Amino acid sequence: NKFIGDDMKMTYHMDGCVNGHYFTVKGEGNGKPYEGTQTSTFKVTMANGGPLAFSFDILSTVFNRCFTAYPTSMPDYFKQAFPDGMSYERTFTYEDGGVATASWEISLKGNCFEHKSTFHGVNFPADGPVMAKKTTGWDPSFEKMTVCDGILKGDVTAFLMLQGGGNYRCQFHTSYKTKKPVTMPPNHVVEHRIARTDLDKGGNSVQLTEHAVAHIT
Amino acid sequence: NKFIGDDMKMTYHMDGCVNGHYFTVKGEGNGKPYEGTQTSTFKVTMANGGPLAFSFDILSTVFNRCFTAYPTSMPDYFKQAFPDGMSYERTFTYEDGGVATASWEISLKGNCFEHKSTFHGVNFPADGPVMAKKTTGWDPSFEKMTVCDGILKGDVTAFLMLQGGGNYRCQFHTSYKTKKPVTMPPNHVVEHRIARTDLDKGGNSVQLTEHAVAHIT
Amino acid sequence: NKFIGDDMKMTYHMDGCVNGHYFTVKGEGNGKPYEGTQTSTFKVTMANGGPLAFSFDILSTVFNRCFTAYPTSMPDYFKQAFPDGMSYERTFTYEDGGVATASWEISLKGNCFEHKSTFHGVNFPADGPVMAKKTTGWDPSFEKMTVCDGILKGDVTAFLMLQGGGNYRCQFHTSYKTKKPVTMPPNHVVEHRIARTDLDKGGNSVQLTEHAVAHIT
Amino acid sequence: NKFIGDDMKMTYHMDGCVNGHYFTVKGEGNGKPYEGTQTSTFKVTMANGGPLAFSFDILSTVFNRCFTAYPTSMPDYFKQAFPDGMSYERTFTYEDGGVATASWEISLKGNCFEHKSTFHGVNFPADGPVMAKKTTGWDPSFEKMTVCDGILKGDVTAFLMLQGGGNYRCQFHTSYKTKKPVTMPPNHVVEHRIARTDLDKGGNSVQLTEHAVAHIT
Repeated sequence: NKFIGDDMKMTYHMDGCVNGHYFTVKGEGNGKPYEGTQTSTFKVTMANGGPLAFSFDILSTVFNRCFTAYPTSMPDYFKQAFPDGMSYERTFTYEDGGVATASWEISLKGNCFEHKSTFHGVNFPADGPVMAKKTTGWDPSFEKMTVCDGILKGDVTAFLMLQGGGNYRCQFHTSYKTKKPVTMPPNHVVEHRIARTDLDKGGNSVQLTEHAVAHIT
Repeated sequence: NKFIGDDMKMTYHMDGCVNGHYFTVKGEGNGKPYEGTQTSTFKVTMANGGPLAFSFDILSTVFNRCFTAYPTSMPDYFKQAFPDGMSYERTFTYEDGGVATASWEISLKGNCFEHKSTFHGVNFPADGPVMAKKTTGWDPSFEKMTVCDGILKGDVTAFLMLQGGGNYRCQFHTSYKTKKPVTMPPNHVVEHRIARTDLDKGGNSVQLTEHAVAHIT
Repeated sequence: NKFIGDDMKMTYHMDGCVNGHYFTVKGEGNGKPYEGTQTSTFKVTMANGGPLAFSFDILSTVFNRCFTAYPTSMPDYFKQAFPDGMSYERTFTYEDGGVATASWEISLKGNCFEHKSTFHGVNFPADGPVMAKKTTGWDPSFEKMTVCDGILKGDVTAFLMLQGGGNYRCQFHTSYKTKKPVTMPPNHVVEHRIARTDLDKGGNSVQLTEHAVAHIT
Repeated sequence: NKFIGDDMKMTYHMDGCVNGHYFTVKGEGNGKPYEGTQTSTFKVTMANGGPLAFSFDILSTVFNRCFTAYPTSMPDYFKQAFPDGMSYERTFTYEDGGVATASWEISLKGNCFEHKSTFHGVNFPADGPVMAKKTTGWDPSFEKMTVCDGILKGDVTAFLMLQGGGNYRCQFHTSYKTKKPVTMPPNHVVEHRIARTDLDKGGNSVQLTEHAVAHIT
């Protein structure tokens, strides 16, 4: 895909609401699509000012499968989708009753990916790890990719690691949709590593890095 | 509660996104809080103009427990919450993988309830009853109300009725939060009846009526 | 149904396994089918002798919808099923990860119902309310009955009450199957009250009483 | 572990019930614990004689993590558990409402593993892929292993492949328990490949082969 280059840039805008707390997020990043790597910086602004009111890890995976190392031969559902574009829809089902839904659209112009997202979380326990900001990051995961009714689906039982060492389970279910039809891949898996680093005391300024590789299974 | 009168008015504003379709909804209604009844009219405006793109029934229950007939003696968690206000958070888990989260805030001034909500739905099958607008309304339900960690929770296995007569299951889980502490009720049940009537071909203009009664169990 | 009389007797046999603990249960009871009431006594024998190793409340609802007061006119799916017989299948999804599946068969001879069941529970936390025997009984419930693919289904979000006053959620999903076709009822609800009383220190000897009424909704 | 040799034998006995159909299974196999491979042959006998009444794939994963290639250094939770023994508990949550629970115990004598299991399935749609025997086998999976409350847990979103090419989702949740404490492993993943081959028309005689490797993640 001549449209996707070796080095790309990214810009992000998110509108969200978590447990009734409204916020917006702005971000910028750079990545190497073929290498499967990317790093970006974000700034969260709570509607009522103030420090980030919940764990940023619930938002991290919302902030682009084009950044996945695929074997050259294998149909790359994500890279093939550009320049037309793609949309994503993800359900996050947490083990303690919190649930979040997120949907986003990605467009491309030149070397720049514009990512516009909406995030909504509800029912997180007021003293749980999300609202109390007790998480440290996601454990490395293996997301199963399958085709269903013409679109690619991703499923993974993810684990958010906690400050003292324990874990908190979250089932992810995602629909990856292309604007135009592309050659479909066979079922496969995407291995991920994502790291979150707070840049300020409040957690409002944060950096994220993801490494992802696709494996023929 | 002198603040809640025999006849009240309502005004609504919703910002939402379903399967990537953005929309806003405006509405107005009237109700009898002590009788447990209310009727309102809504207008949905799709971001891209055009007929309503999905079943309005997924939004109906988002558009106020003050409209519940409670036995005079029983603590009325909802009526007691005013004038301070209340917030609601609901998870809708559909049997076909669609999930929606909704959160809203209700405030009161005089005889007027202002209801401001956010709705987000994802993963609904493109040919399922929601996206294909094949539903007719919710079957009468019995929502169990229980207290958990200081707030009232509502749980119900709801069924959306379909055009040909079949049913489509949806589990509802809701947190009912008050701005200030109120006397808590014992576990109980709220029986509901809700009717949706389209006023235009597109389904963009719709009327809703709900009847609800609380039963000591 | 001349086959179902005003006063009936019951006999029970259960083979089960919970968290690897094998056990069998024997029981006897009496009830008034038209009144919707019944009381029975059980004896649990653990494969390894010893006191009952888990909360009997997980088994209680397994130990007959013929004991439901139905309005004379309404199709009684359960009473109509005899003398041919019925089979039941129930999934219990607990909020802490424990899950139990149960299936049973009921036959009738004269005034006697023979109930033969199988129960299997797994993944209950070793220190949770089930394994630590911290429950007191089920809160009164409203089970929604719907027809799906030719059989009657029952759905309810049940709550097991705990020793200190809290609650523990369990979603029940049941298929009610008849040996021969019967006239189907419209969707409705069955209201229940079930009480468990230990007769010995170990909880191995226990009495259960259920009251159930069907409501046209 | 001197107790686990390069070549081992296996014998199996299962008592089960699926949608009210009782059956028993007997089996024998051979495997290479360190290589992560094993092959066994089974014979299912339905209580009422007759061909196997449901997809054998729901039982396959019930029929031993000692057969996993682990890097020599990494704590092998499963091999360390012998000679004392281990017990397993697994919840299978199918996307169409069917649910199965299974629990089993494995003991060792000499080169022989004895595996005794109980299987119970309910609520599978009468015309679904399980009851209609429309499955072909499990897609290759990546099971996440995490430690929780002192025992190892396995989680995976598995997919059962169907005769025409489609897929059927099943979430697996398993507790792996040792009879005595062992050194715990860090969170990791087990990659699996399992193949089922019918040896008779009815599917009552079947062979299974599994290859599994643990990856440090």
